[PDB]
Amino acid sequence: ERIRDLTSVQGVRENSLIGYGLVVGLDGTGDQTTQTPFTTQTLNNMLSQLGITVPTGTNMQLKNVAAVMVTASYPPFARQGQTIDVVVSSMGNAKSLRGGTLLMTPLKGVDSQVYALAQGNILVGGVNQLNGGRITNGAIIERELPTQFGAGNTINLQLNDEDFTMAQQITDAINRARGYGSATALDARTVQVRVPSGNSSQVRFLADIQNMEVNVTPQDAKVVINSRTGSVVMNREVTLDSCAVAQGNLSVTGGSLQSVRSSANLNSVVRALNALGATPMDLMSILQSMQSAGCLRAKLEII
Amino acid sequence: ERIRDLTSVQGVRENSLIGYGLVVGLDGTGDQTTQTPFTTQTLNNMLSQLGITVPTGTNMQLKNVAAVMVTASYPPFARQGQTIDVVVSSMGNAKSLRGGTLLMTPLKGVDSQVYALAQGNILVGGVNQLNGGRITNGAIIERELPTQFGAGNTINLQLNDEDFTMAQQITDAINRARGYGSATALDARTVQVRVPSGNSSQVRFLADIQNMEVNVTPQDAKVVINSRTGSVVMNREVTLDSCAVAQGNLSVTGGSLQSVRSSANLNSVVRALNALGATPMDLMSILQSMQSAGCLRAKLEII
Amino acid sequence: ERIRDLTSVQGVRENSLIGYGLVVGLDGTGDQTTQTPFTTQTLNNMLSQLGITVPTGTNMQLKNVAAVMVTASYPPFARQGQTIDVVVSSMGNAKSLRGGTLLMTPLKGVDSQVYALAQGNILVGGVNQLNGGRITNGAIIERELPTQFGAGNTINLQLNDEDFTMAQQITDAINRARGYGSATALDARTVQVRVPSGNSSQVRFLADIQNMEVNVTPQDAKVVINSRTGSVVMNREVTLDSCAVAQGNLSVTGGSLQSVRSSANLNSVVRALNALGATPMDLMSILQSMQSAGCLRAKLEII
Amino acid sequence: PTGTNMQLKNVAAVMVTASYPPFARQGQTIDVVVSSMGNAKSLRGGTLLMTPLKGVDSQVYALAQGNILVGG
Amino acid sequence: CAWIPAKPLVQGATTAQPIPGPVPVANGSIFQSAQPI
Amino acid sequence: VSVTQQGQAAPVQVGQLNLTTFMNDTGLESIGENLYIETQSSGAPNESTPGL
Repeated sequence: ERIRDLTSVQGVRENSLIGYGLVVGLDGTGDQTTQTPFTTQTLNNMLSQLGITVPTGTNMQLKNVAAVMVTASYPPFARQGQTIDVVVSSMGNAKSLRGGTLLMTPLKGVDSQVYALAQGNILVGGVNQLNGGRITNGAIIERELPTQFGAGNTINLQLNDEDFTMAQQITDAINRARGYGSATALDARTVQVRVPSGNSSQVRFLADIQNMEVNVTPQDAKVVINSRTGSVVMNREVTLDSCAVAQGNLSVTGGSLQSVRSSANLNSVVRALNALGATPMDLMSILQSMQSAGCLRAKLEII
Repeated sequence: ERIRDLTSVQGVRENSLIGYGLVVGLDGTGDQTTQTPFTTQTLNNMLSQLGITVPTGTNMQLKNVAAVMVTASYPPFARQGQTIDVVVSSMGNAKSLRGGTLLMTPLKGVDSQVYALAQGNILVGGVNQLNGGRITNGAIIERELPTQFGAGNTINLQLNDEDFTMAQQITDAINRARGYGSATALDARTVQVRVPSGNSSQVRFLADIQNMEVNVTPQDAKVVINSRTGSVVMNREVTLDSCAVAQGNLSVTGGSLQSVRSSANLNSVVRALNALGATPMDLMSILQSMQSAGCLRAKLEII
Repeated sequence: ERIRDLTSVQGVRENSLIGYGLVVGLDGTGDQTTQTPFTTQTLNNMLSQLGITVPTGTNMQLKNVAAVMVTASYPPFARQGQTIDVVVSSMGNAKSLRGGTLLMTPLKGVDSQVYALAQGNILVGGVNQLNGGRITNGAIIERELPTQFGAGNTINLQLNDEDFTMAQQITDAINRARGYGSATALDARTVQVRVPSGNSSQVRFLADIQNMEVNVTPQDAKVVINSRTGSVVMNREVTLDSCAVAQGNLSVTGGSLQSVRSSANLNSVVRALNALGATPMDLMSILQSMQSAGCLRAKLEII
Repeated sequence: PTGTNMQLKNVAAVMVTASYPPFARQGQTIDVVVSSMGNAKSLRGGTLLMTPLKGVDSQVYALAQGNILVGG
Repeated sequence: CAWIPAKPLVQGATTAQPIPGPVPVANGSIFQSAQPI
Repeated sequence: VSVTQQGQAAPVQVGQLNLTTFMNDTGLESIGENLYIETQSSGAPNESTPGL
């Protein structure tokens, strides 16, 4: 059950759907409608569609209606009649969408075609975000996408992370499990697999391939630094080289220059860095300086 | 597993993608839209695309919408349908993006072509940055880049750091592992490797090469000084020469002139510099003066 | 491993790259944009490139955008696809760049050609500088420089410090290690080395030469005085001549005239100068007066 | 545009001085001194942009760019 | 009178074409200087 | 708001000055310099064209 966790099947992908709607039933926490003319304009549009023509010159000050944007994911092999979850986000000067209801909303694709219709009740946590909510099974699929699955005798497994070693390992595992020339590698990210012609046979082949177990070879050493959240993460391949480190208000537990020993595994690296007595914000600067000097034998990525 | 940590494969590189978008669902912490006309202009553009035409003369004062810039990395051998992480950064006078949602955003390359589409929910730490966030698997790849991998019988390993000794060591290791004329050195940074013609064979060759172990020869002595963060880092090759040092409010633990002994290894250097009793900010000036005089037998780099 | 620390190889040099960019995602600590018109002008340029045309007459008051200058180093034998670190510095009236993101920035050379593209997240220490930051692997190399390495049978080792004795020592070491006429001296700074024609052979020759050990002969006596930082550094070759010294508020530990004995080594000099009981700021004037008189048998350099 | 008010706070105009060593060769690096020229308060964490270093004959002999170290 | 040929005050060509720059040297430096005067 | 331009024989419309009406006017909070902030006792500012 590792191949399904390391790769994705070519043609089996997700799309993004967007749409505009109105959320009603709020407890006076909707749009002001004086700074958001589109709310009243679209409410008048809906009323006109339903058979009510409000005169153009009239002041409408609503409190229970909010103009919202609805986002959804079009799943692979989606069929009409199926339901998907949607996210509803306020667009202007609304205060809360706690007990609102989303009216009929057409969800358009990139090609500006309706692929789903959204309508349901919003669930809002209520420190919690008030202007955003989620509706489970809130949209019904209305259009279906053609696909080439089942045509041809080749399917590509696309690795989540590029690696020649992992691509070769997956290819060798498939060849060890299902014949000599069952899988070949095209690059560091794509493995081409030969499958029998048809739909059911390819589904069977993919079902056998997906749950296969592949031992993950060691990746590249990498230290991920998030300055916006104040976090540091080091994987198991990080090593250290011996060198001296000095930083403000940090001293030997003594002098301001502290030795850092040569470290081979991650436990040694953690011990050496904890001997410094550094706050993670200080550890960020220490790690960047050590990468500049050359002690840190890892790829420092700031995210 | 050291060659993969010391070099990069020619043609296996990452690109940078940029785009503009709108983030909705904020709790009154969005753009003021009076000092940022582009937010309202692009919201009107989106509404017009969706079928709603707000009259040109109208005052729109939103609070839950922020105009943002989205940045992403195009991975090597990227295939359409694959997902990548994106970074979302506010552009003007917005207060927070804590619970926002990124709408459909096309990510352009340097050639101003769409290579990915971004849409998802932002994660913001919440001392923490409020105007910046990250969306994991927030963008789907839409375009693929042609490449020459698998063509020809030559591939170049490019060292992260230039070194004739390390280039020769990598060449000798490859020749010791995979035949006489398997690898040759072109300069201090590039090692040319002969591979069989084809795609699968080159993937196999790179998989064997990448995890090979190479003993790292000693680099150049280097002292990295970061005055903006107040840090000093010295690698294992730094030595010291005997000389006298004087600085304000520093004295023998006595006279203001303190002797610094000749030091061969890093432990001796650390001991000699800690005998001075110098704060790291004082140590920066001391090290610069010693480099000017000639005691410091290392390359002093200010970063 | 001393020749690599004493010399540099001809043609193996570093260049400097500069560029202009915008940093977004700040927490209200960006440019005021009223005193920095170029920030808004370049933001409008970027938006126009992305497809958004903000009308010329409009007031844009941003808070999360700062105009920055990006500096980088082009390494020797740089290849496209490789990543380098960049420094990001604010240009006008910005308050902080703590959690900012650098957008697509072309790094130009002296010839005003793009050699790299910079984009990433800034790391700022946070007494610490707030308007300056560093991005590790923040720029990808896009252009490559032609070079003459591997052509001809001559390569010049350039000493960091000019010295006839050190040049002769390096020449003699190379001749002792790799044949009779392998290296010759051209001046006090340059040593010419004969290498076989080709690329791999010269890399092998330089790999053998670089890690060679050379005993450093004694340099010129030198006393470095930094009045801006208040430091004095004396190397091991400094000697003293016997003479009397008088200075304000300094007396025999008695009379204001104190004898300074003739000193041969550095320990004797340090002892004689510490017997004076002089503050380093007083020691600066004392040393300058002694150099004028002739007691100080060293070169006094003010840095 | 020529008519515009620019009031900066993070930029200082500076003069850079350096020593050309004996037998200097292109590609070699030297130390430089950076000194403020008018009404600036500090250069503690500044960065020097691309600066051509001229000789007495008004010819470029070096290019200066780096991070300044100030005692403080 | 106005048809009599005359020599203008500013004789010769009134424009100059830029000369293409010298070929850069293969030394590993971006800075390339024209032949100094 | 209309502005006359030289040569042009017709005023050019620039913008509408809208007046804000409150349902409880006494409950506004006086900031000082001739300005009032909305208050929970004087909520819902209604922006309307003057005269209606």
